[PDB]
Amino acid sequence: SAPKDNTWYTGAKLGWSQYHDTGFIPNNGPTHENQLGAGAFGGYQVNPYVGFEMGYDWLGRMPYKGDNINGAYKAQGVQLTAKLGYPITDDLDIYTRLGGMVWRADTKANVPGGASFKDHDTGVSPVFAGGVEYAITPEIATRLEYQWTNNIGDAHTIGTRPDNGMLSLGVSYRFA
Amino acid sequence: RQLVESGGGLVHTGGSLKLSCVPNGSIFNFNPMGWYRQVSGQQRELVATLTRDGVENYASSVKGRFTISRDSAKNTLYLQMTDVKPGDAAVYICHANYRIGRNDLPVWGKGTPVTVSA
Repeated sequence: SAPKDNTWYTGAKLGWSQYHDTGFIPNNGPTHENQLGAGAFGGYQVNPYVGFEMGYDWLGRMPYKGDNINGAYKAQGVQLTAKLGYPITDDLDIYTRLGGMVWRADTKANVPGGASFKDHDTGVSPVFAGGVEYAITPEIATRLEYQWTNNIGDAHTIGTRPDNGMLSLGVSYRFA
Repeated sequence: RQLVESGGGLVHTGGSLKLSCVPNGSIFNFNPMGWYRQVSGQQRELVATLTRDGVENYASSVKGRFTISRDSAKNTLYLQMTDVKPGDAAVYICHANYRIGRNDLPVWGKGTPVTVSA
């Protein structure tokens, strides 16, 4: 049920993205912390237990609403992880993903009727995920996972270093 | 409508005044806060500033005559002017800087007029 030994796969994911430790600006309005996240990924399966995968993630744009100051933060990146899986049944796997993300985060803020700025930064963060994967056909599988990414930013540059959690459904095709 | 100033008008030479400015949201959202002064079409002169940690700085033209302060329970920044010279008449303007990592984001008020008699 894990992809056959020495096989390639490609897939995509959609998810509920939520940022945490979101300190940035002292805005007096709401912040919309739940956002659509998305990504593409591809990988290679070594054996039923071990695979490696790379992907791009869009982590979503968080608005900071307010009438004193308002702004936004967004992040995205490229990740590389090892996937370690246990065949809990002969058709369902449970897995963890371990590795890192090269990320770009962008911020903006403005004062209503006044000044504004845009900034961005780049850096590297650890990625951990856990999930289950079900093989629908020998070619198609679906994933449900939670992906945690730490310190997406720098408080000395863009002014925030939030964490991201993302629950996602993914689908992949296997080139067996 | 972010920084709102009050309390200018006429003062006599050698007299005294208190200006006040209340910000949208909280003092301590900013570092520093300050006062500037402008005569019609001349540059904004920095008058005084006050850091989040409460350190105070002054222009040499007002040092020892004016004093900068706040009251957190009032949410108010004050300029106390004493020993007013005729060279201190201006529109006095409240300033407030948001410090967002490496980025500085300034806020300015319309200002309040101060006029001086001999």
